[PDB]
Amino acid sequence: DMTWEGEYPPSKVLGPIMSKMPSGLLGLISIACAAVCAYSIAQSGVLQQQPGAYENGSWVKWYYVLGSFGGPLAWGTHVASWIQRKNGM
Amino acid sequence: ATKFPKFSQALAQDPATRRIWYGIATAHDLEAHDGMTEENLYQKIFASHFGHLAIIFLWTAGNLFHVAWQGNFEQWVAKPLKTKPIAHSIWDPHFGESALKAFSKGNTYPVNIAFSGVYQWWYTIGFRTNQELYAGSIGLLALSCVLLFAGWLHLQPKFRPSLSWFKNNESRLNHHLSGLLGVSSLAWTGHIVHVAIPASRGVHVGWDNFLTTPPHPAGLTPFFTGNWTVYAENPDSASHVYGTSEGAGTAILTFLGGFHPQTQSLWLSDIAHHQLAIAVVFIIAGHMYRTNFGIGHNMKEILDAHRPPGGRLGAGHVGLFETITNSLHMQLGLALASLGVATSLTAQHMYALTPYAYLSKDFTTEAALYTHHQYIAGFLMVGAFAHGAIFFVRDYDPELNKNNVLARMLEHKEAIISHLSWASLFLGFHTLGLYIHNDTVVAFGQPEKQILFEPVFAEYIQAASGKAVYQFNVLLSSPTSPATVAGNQVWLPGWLDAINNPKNDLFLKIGPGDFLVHHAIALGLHVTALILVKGALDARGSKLMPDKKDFGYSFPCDGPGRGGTCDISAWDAFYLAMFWMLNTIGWVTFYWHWKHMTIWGGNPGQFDESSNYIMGWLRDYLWLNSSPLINGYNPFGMNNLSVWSWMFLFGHLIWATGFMFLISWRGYWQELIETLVWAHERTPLANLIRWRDKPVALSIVQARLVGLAHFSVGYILTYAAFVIASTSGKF
Amino acid sequence: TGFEEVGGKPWDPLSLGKLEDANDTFPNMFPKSQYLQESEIKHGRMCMLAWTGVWATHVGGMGLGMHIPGMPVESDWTKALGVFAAEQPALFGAILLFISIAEGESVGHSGDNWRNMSTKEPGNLGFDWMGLTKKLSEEKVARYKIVELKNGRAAMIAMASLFAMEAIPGSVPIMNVFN
Amino acid sequence: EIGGLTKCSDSPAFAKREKASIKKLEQRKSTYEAGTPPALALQQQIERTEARFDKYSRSELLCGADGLPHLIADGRWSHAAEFMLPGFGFIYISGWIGWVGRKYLRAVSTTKNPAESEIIINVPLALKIMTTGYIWPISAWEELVSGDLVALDEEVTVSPR
Amino acid sequence: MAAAFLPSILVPIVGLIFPAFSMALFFLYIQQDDI
Amino acid sequence: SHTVKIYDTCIGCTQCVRACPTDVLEMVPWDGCKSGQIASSPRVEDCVGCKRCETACPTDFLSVRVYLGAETTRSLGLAY
Amino acid sequence: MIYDSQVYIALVIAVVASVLAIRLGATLYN
Amino acid sequence: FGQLAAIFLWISGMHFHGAYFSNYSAWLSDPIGIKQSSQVVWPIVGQEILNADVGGNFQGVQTTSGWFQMWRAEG
Ligand code: CLA
Ligand code: CLA
Ligand code: CLA
Ligand code: CLA
Ligand code: CLA
Repeated sequence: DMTWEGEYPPSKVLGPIMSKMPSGLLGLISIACAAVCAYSIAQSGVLQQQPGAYENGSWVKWYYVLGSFGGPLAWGTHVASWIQRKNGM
Repeated sequence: ATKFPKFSQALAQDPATRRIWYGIATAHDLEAHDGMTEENLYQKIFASHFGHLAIIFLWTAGNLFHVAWQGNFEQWVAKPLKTKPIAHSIWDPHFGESALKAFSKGNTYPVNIAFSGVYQWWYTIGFRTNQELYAGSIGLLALSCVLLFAGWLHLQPKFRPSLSWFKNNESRLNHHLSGLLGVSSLAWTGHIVHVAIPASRGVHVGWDNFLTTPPHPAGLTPFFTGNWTVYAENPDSASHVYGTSEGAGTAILTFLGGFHPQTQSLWLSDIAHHQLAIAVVFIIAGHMYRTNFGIGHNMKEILDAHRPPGGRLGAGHVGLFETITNSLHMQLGLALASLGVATSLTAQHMYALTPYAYLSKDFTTEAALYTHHQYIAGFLMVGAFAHGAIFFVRDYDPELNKNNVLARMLEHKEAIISHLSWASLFLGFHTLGLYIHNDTVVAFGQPEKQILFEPVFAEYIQAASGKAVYQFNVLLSSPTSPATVAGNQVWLPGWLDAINNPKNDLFLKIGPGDFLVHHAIALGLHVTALILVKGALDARGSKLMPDKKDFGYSFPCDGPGRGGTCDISAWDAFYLAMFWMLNTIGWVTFYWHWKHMTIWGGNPGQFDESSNYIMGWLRDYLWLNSSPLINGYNPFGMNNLSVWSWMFLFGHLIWATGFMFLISWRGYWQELIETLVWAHERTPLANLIRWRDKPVALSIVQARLVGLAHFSVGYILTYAAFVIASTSGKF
Repeated sequence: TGFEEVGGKPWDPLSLGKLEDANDTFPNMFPKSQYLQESEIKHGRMCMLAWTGVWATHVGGMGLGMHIPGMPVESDWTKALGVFAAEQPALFGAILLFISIAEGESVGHSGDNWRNMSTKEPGNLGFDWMGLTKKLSEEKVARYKIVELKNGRAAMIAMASLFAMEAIPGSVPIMNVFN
Repeated sequence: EIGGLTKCSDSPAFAKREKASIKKLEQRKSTYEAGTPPALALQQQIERTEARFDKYSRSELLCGADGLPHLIADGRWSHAAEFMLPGFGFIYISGWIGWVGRKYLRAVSTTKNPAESEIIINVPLALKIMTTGYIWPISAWEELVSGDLVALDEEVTVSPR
Repeated sequence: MAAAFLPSILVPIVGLIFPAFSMALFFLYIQQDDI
Repeated sequence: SHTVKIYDTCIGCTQCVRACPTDVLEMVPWDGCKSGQIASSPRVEDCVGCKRCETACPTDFLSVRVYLGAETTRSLGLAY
Repeated sequence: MIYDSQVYIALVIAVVASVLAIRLGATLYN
Repeated sequence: FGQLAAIFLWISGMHFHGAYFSNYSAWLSDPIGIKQSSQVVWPIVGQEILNADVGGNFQGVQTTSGWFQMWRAEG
């Protein structure tokens, strides 16, 4: 079923949604998830060192925690972008 | 089958005493029994898993009952640094009058002094009275009644689960990550927020008042509004008297780091925020797999797709799903391998990051708990490779696993074994060579000629976590690093105070004596792995026995032909690795105890000089600390260490008795029993009596097992008698 | 050919381009010829820029002193990246992101040149952009590939020469006649 | 002073060990008169103890709090004489012994009875082969490339899997 | 101790009488020629 | 009883039969080897399990295999 | 302070657990 | 005869080590204060500490075979 041969897996290993998505759309989503994660890490760094914004864990923001998990989503969408490009989308 | 064992017709018709012996030791090998189907096999394992769960909760109810009835828990919570915790009372008619007063020193009745640490753990989780410990022992006594009913119930014909229910991997992982792990961690966060952290704050919250007493003054509205910083507002002070309201905070979820300064133990608000974060991660992790609702991963599809396109792993992980789902021995071997790591991690982290109040000041309990869990972890690791070896004989299909990652281990098994042979020989040639070098130059009066390698790699890891004594100035021991700046706002002031305090166990100061013993531990790990890996990889066949899988996991030999084939079975490599396991855990717990007994004794420089050579271990650790133990009784009387001195010699005797079954083999003893059978048949008035099973010598595999069990029990009982009486006798 | 300094045949005294098919023990652990050629062109192209960057920012004699007004001022090239990444962080990242996207795109379209499975010839990054494989003849662009290869090897030795002076201060005596 | 240590020329506990070990030898020498062979032997031991402790002082060795020299083997070349320079000397010698033992085995492997030339060594062939080991890193690289070092997998016996 | 008489009753049962009972029953059970 | 199997690599050398101390093995006529005979184990009820027949067998990984199984009075070699 | 009756209640719940263990043990044996 | 040749070589060594490497002459003058020693150690890697201060202006390994007491009994 999900066994494959050759240099690249087929599109169906991406699930039922990303197997139909273009490689350029998955590539641009990946940069968008990487930039949101890099912004969330950098802004949580400056919230840690701000002397009125770190006490009792006030440096933790929900949108920066949720934004930082674009990191593993940027990894996966750029892997998925490569697989759709090798499969001709 | 008639004539016990009922499950084995072959042993049922054995005429000798071998039938009763082999009927006992094969009673739980349910896959080998006569008439066993796969559906009946899982249902018997499920029901006997309910029986094992009931035995655990009966054992826990007994620990709670005997402490509540015969112990001094209420006197221990009043004065924790002066009271000795009572395990249970002694009723022994063989006791003399002076033994009765030797064991009832501070009490009325003779007692055993508990070294399990249940007093420090029950006090930390909120127990204060004997009535609360009793009600806990009743509830676990009724929980194990329910688990005994459920094992009976799930063997009734309408409640026996189908084989497809037992093979539902996706629904079991989803529930066991969520419900078993994550929900229980969320519920344990519910206990220590509601019960344990008020009890450390001087507030009693029990079943009578927990519905009407909120654990936080803000009371659950900052949770639902997302204002979660309210739960970390004011922690306990640095001058908080533990168990009282004086100096006490109200924060329930902090990230303080380090220890409570009085108990030298973890903050309960840190444990609550730990358990709550562990709860969320596991609840999320239980949303991965595809159950009845369409979303989720299929585990056969993940394994079939993970083949690297470079081809360095050949077919990838295809076939591994059906391999694991149909092999209970591969499932058990994976489970024992993680439990062995989890039990080693338990021992290594409980001494160093003390979780329970006043646990680090109980020196004998800390030595008992480390030695307990490291020996448990050794037994689990040997059993993981043993059931990995049973899998290759009994369950491995070479055609289903064709060119995947499992089959390719057998394909290069000579490269794996001969490189484990290299690393074992390299470690042993140079660790023993450096110890003998340091023995020889110290014996000749020149200790400055010692080869003392400084363990700078592990000292770098301490300095990377903030240890300042090695002056490396790298990550957390450097105030300019971004790891130090980002982190000083959170846990790091508590952590840097704890790691740079030289009177706890958090990253103990190490030197060249710690170098040589870690390379002895690495030697013992590598050789024990080598026997076990060669046991699993050669389980199906070698050049000496190419058809070895036809003979099974355990068999005596293949005879004296082809040079001789003693101990060729994969069972026999378990048997040889058990000696190497006990030696390895021996070298580990010897090192932990001597490094702690010199830190607790106030002379840590005695370990730093004498551990570089073997005579320092013999003279300054074994011979020196034996002195309170072997004077447990003497011609001038006895004290309460007399039970450990008896057990010390009791342990030496069982160990040596094991050597008899280990060195003498069968054909000597079968010939000796034949003359005993003659003497009974020719003796009048004993001729009235006859055996119904013919007396024979124990078989070849059986006395290997019997000699190993005597060797292991005498190993454990000798060191348990020594590690307890030396710490109790000194402190 | 490009073998005129080393005779007239390919030069490989350690036989490092034969290690992958010499024995059977380390399967695809050594790169094949397409990865080795692409890494030779890439190391040479980076060294041709890097030696020019040390030469164009050296402020002493014989090395022409260029400077961009607005950049940080540190003529020591062994510390100039640290003062550029701190004072111009958005420009340092936009250069690195461009290098990142170009480096991943250079193998993201082709295959596994480590296993000789790539579909493009090594060195071709699709950056012709001005002629010249269409303009020049077939032997002229083959001559210019040998030129870029040998100028890349010459600047690689030059960057090894600059790496050796900062580590061992008597490695290159010819670099003392220029001051 | 790498891992919180001190140099042995600047640590008093190393100086105290030198003072105590010479004082133990001088107390034994005091029980003999001047020209005796016990006193002449103990005078040589004092000079050898003194030469050993002064050699360790002037030679980059780091001492701990115990006054004993500790070796640093993380790779740094400021302590290269403790492990890496004796380490190059070992690898050259042990690689020599292994290379000429392998070379003698394959040399006599093509004779009529190769096992008798391993219990009864052909000494002129072995002595000739043994002197070729001084360039063993060159000939091991040449045999690795040419294929003479590593056997093919179809030529090596293995067990059932 | 609260019910201090109880060890004087239960320890001879668990130590002497129950092992005498259980070793006798297992001995009878292993000699049965039927099931 | 123990199990004794004859595999078709037997060359009919009769050495396993000569080694057997309890007369398990005998030579029967065969045509799969040039000696015209194969070993056979009709009397496996008397096999003590000594594997003397496996020691005697010259074929590379033996044509006789003894598989130790259910022990009887005769299989255990008991004179009582 | 545990009372006499509290020890006797625990012994009755224990002897019921002994009956349920024999019932589980007899069912596993079948 | 070969075993007798090895025993006679061993006996001849014990009397040569008594004649050259012992304090037997000093022990004869004072058999209470002087320790019997008939083995001397060469000064190599640190092992000259094994030459005990046996008395009689001599340093060697204390030997316990009873050679001095046998030789004095023989005169
Ligand atoms: C509280 C938040 C929450 C949410 C939003 C979900 C959501 C889900 N769960 Mg999860 N569940 C939760 C908590 C939650 N769960 C917890 C704490 C556990 C113990 C770890 C589980 C144990 C669990 C298992 C074992 C499984 C799920 C599955 C699912 C998925 C079902 C898909 C669907 O549409 O089913 C149809 C609808 C239903 C089945 C009705 C129940 C849906 C609710 C949201 C679950 C109940 C949550 C909570 C106990 C109730 C309080 C929350 C709120 C209503 C007040 C869905 C994503 C299934 C899955 O496929 O995962 C991949 C699955 O097998 N959950
Ligand atoms: C949410 C519902 C739920 C819950 C709570 C359970 C709970 C249990 N089931 Mg499961 N089960 C379920 C649903 C559930 N099941 C479903 C839906 C199926 C069918 C698909 C099954 C099929 C099933 C079978 C066939 C069996 C079980 C068994 C069990 C028991 C496991 C043994 C035990 O007690 O240890 C519980 C252990 C803990 C609570 C602590 C965990 C300790 C580990 C070591 C922690 C280590 C991880 C750590 C957090 C992180 C690692 C540390 C790292 C730093 C290294 C446990 C009671 C077994 C049993 O015993 O039955 C009687 C058994 O045989 N279940
Ligand atoms: C103290 C007792 C003892 C010692 C020293 C050994 C030693 C060894 N065991 Mg054994 N073992 C023992 C007890 C012991 N065992 C017991 C009680 C059992 C249960 C029956 C086993 C069961 C067992 C199994 C199942 C295996 C071993 C293996 C080994 C070898 C491990 C590799 C190694 O460390 O090389 C170092 C060598 C030594 C420690 C011994 C020689 C030391 C020499 C004499 C001195 C070295 C100093 C210096 C370097 C020499 C240079 C001088 C000059 C030549 C220049 C090693 C020879 C394994 C193996 O063969 O792995 C390759 C293996 O699989 N053992
Ligand atoms: C406009 C807003 C903005 C701001 C405020 C920043 C700010 C920052 N960026 Mg960001 N970035 C931006 C826009 C911005 N960037 C944009 C538009 C992009 C493209 C999308 C990026 C992409 C980007 C990347 C890829 C990286 C950054 C990084 C950084 C951090 C630089 C810290 C540093 O240089 O220490 C560097 C350390 C020093 C200068 C000290 C060393 C000095 C010694 C003396 C040198 C000694 C020699 C040395 C040992 C030799 C090493 C050689 C070796 C490196 C090859 C800084 C917080 C870096 C970072 O820290 O990420 C985690 C980083 O890697 N940015
Ligand atoms: C480590 C996991 C990993 C994997 C399996 C991949 C896989 C891929 N990358 Mg990605 N990438 C990664 C990490 C990874 N990348 C990282 C850390 C970066 C820098 C942020 C990138 C930046 C990147 C760019 C710009 C591009 C790719 C592209 C690709 C695809 C084609 C091959 C290539 O050119 O990449 C080469 C990637 C590298 C040389 C860097 C990875 C080296 C890692 C660090 C090795 C160590 C792995 C280690 C065992 C575990 C990782 C730990 C983690 C914390 C880093 C392929 C799907 C191309 C693509 O097709 O996108 C659609 C492409 O254009 N990658």
